[PDB]
Amino acid sequence: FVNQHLCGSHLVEALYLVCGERGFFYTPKT
Amino acid sequence: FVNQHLCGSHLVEALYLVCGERGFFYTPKT
Amino acid sequence: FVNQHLCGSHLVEALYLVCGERGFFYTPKT
Amino acid sequence: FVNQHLCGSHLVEALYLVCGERGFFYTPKT
Amino acid sequence: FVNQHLCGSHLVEALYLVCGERGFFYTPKT
Amino acid sequence: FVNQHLCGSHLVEALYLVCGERGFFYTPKT
Amino acid sequence: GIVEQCCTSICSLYQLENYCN
Amino acid sequence: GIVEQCCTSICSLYQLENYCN
Amino acid sequence: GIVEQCCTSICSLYQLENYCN
Amino acid sequence: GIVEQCCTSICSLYQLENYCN
Amino acid sequence: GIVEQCCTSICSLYQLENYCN
Amino acid sequence: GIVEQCCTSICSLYQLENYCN
Ligand SMILES: [Cl-]
Ligand SMILES: [Cl-]
Ligand SMILES: [Zn+2]
Ligand SMILES: [Zn+2]
Repeated sequence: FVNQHLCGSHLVEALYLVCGERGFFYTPKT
Repeated sequence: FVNQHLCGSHLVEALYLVCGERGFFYTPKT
Repeated sequence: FVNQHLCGSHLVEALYLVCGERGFFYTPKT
Repeated sequence: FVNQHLCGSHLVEALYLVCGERGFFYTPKT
Repeated sequence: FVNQHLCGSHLVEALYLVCGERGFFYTPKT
Repeated sequence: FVNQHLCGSHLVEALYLVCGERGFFYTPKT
Repeated sequence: GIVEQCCTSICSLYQLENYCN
Repeated sequence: GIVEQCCTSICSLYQLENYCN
Repeated sequence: GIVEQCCTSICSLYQLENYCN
Repeated sequence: GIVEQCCTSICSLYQLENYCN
Repeated sequence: GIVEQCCTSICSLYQLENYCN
Repeated sequence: GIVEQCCTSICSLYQLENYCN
């Protein structure tokens, strides 16, 4: 695999990809 | 706004647009 | 809801989301 | 170019790429 | 990582995220 | 049709669109 | 839940807003 | 219309171009 | 227009409804 | 192939990695 | 947080798993 | 390559067909 800049909707698309059924949180304020 | 029919990654895109800087949690069933 | 920068394909994705069955126009020249 | 099978938001993405700076109108049935 | 159910353009998005700067080849059947 | 900047996942989405069943290669190193 | 509802039936942006942090 | 045709059957980029402004 | 309102500047989902038919 | 497998059944990111250059 | 790690800086797919539930 | 032609510079849909198999 690789390391890249993932921002905005692309970041959440990647989380969906990687987490799937486990679910995830997207918390940009931190 | 209109009602939505959203599967897979399209749900995550919609949550991203709705929540913005607040972020969100994605929690599918089992 | 929130206010964010929405550009290009992401802008048209947001219009689709918000307008749906009503349809929309994307007219960047204005 | 090849023929396309496009539903939902994927149609709007295709229109965006085809029309570019001209923009476009999205008009679904009823 | 979780197993994936990916059709159409969603497969190409996943390949993009997996391969990064290496790039990839997309080769559907017939 | 038109000429535009197509980068990253958006570039591969456009290749999918244009090539479809023929398949394609995305080789950013060149 | 919301993930299943939006896909098997329909859902509103107002329902989606409940999943924001 | 075009939105239904592309989804239920198939459509070309040339057909899509008719919806540009 | 929409690009100036929503990309260059920022806009709400309600503002985006200005461009629905 | 991989394009059909991921869509008709399921596939892993590890299987996808085989299609990188 | 995630934006600093993955957008501002760069992160791997493994790092992204830090944000799964 | 493709990034230089289509991202850094600009390219047409016809140019993109250069990268089909
Ligand atoms: Cl972008
Ligand atoms: Cl889909
Ligand atoms: Zn983007
Ligand atoms: Zn889709």
